[PDB]
Amino acid sequence: RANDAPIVLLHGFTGWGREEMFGFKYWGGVRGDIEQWLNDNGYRTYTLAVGPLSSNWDRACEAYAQLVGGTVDYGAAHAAKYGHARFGRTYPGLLPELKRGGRIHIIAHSQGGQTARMLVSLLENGSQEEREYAKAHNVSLSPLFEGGHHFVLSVTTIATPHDGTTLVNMVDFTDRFFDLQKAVLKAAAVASNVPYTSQVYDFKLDQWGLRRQPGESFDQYFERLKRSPVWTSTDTARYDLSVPGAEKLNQWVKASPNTYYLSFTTERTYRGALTGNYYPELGMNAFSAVVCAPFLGSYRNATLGIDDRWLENDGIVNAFSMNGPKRGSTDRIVPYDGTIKKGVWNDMGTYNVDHLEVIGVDPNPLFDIRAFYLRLAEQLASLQPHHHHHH
Ligand SMILES: [Ca+2]
Ligand SMILES: [Zn+2]
Repeated sequence: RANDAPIVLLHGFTGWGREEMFGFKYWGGVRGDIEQWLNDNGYRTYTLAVGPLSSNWDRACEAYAQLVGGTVDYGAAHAAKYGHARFGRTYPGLLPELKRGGRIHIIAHSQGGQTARMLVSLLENGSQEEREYAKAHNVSLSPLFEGGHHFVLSVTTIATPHDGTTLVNMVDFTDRFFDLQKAVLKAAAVASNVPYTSQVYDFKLDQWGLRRQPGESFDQYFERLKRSPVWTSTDTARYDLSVPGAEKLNQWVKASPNTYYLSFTTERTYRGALTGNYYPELGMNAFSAVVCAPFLGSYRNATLGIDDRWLENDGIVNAFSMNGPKRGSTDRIVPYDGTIKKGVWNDMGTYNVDHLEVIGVDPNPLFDIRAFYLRLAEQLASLQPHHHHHH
């Protein structure tokens, strides 16, 4: 054990806190409690809960406050640009040890990988636009926009759309994306057509002033959100998920030299000989197989620059986008050679598991989910702080 840094878990465009969904864990799902497994095995682990539909920016600012403590500061420039609130939620802070000198391992799934990368980028370099807007308007500035923070020892991404996902290119993506949200609710044994008085799934849309109202089901609430700024704006997950939006993110969110990066690619498809398309394997979650996989595995776009390397997928995200950011990115990606390197993406390999199977939300008995994360946890613990040249 070369380091003692705690592990922090980060969801994507779906995800909730440990107390949400009647205890049903995002990290573990039907398989159990991943955070508990790691803690029980001697790996200190925590779980972050941010806005699933929110932008990676807004998610980064939420994560920062959720880590060190305080009220979420979205930045005056950003808030003015997108028309949402500058200040959001207040958090007690999961790890006050960060401000006294500590580090963390961030393990991220799906869109979470974008959020971790951005969080690292803002912590290290801040936002120049935020700093200049502050001096020019005489408004205050969050420390997150100053740079100089070294909170993150490593970032691991699992099934992450670093170059985006072609899923957003479906003609009925708006209806199907929220059908996916209802599918995840279903997996937690939560009905989507029921007006729960208890809030089960908090989307944390405080900055937009959006929330589920009394007498309103998730079906009705989703219909509102589609017409809401968290779906029709660019300050959204919807945009960051897209190939053009992800490329834009890559152009300013770069790999820190002081931080280790690991990527895990997922796949759950087979190649059709005559078409060259990719089709959902036996076992893939019912939703992705029926609705999403056929599009992901057959859709091509010359203009957008999508050829047949993008067709292999895990039901939600294209596998070609997973090893690390490439579209509009200067980051390097190397295949794992037994040694883990700093400031570069370590391609840990491709795993035959779908997008929801890998976090246990969808079942897969042939997949030892407990071993996967325990093996990952010891790898992060083995990470040397300092490195030094040798033959
Ligand atoms: Ca399955
Ligand atoms: Zn925003």
